[PDB]
Amino acid sequence: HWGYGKHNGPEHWHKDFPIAKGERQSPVDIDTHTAKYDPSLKPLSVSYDQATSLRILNNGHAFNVEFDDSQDKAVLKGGPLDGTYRLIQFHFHWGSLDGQGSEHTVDKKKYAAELHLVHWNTKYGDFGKAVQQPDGLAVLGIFLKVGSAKPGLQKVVDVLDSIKTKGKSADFTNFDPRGLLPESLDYWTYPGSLTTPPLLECVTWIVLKEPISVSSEQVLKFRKLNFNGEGEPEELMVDNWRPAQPLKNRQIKASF
Ligand SMILES: NS(=O)(=O)c1cc([C@@]2(O)NC(=O)c3ccccc32)ccc1Cl
Ligand SMILES: [Hg+2]
Ligand SMILES: [Zn+2]
Repeated sequence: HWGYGKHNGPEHWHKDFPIAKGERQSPVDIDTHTAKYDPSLKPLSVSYDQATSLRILNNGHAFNVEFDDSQDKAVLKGGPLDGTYRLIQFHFHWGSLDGQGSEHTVDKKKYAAELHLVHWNTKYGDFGKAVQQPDGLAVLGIFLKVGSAKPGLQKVVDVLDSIKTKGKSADFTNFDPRGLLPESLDYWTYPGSLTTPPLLECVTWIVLKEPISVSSEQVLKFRKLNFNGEGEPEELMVDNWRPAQPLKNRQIKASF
């Protein structure tokens, strides 16, 4: 099935998922000089105080930190969004080297990694129904650079040992996603898609301008994870990013 290797990677995906060459695919390059400040954007509201994490899962592509979404507890609203979007999970994309790893790029600059916090529109009852809608999802994207350690990431880093291979999960309750955010919520926004198959075009993207910094040894442990399942030959989980896709005269708006 789909992956990131030579034979199952990003430009193989279109065969099972034709929407890969669609009109609103993600990620994209953010050309800072082409992005326009948008006055009609309301303030962005990230409310993660009541967030209820449950478990961490190696799903063979990345690792997901999953949340209880059966009540309004961790919600994104405002900015380009209408209504309320509930946090369901977060995950990262990263590289084999510090000079690559992010999915979005800024004036063609690649960051060492990218975090995705995934939320679904409550008017649709659940995630499965929301991903059938043009405004079903909202993803908050955050860039990672190598420098100083990110304290609020270490609990994730420390548990990666327990989920080294595909299908492994561990209890991961009481994780606070607020410790992953940069200071500024200045962002770019554009309509787009999931960046993994089925690549559904249901996402309002909100990509923060300010990167978070993580330590060399934090990213190194991401790179010790496995794409393979237990008892299989070791395939290091690295370079699990899709490259930038055609903008196709969508407009990228700046909040700033
Ligand atoms: N990379 S991503 O943030 O666009 C994203 C990835 C996923 C996914 O790769 N992570 C999953 O666990 C999953 C399950 C079914 C389909 C797709 C996925 C889900 C939603 C989103 Cl918004
Ligand atoms: Hg959709
Ligand atoms: Zn993602």
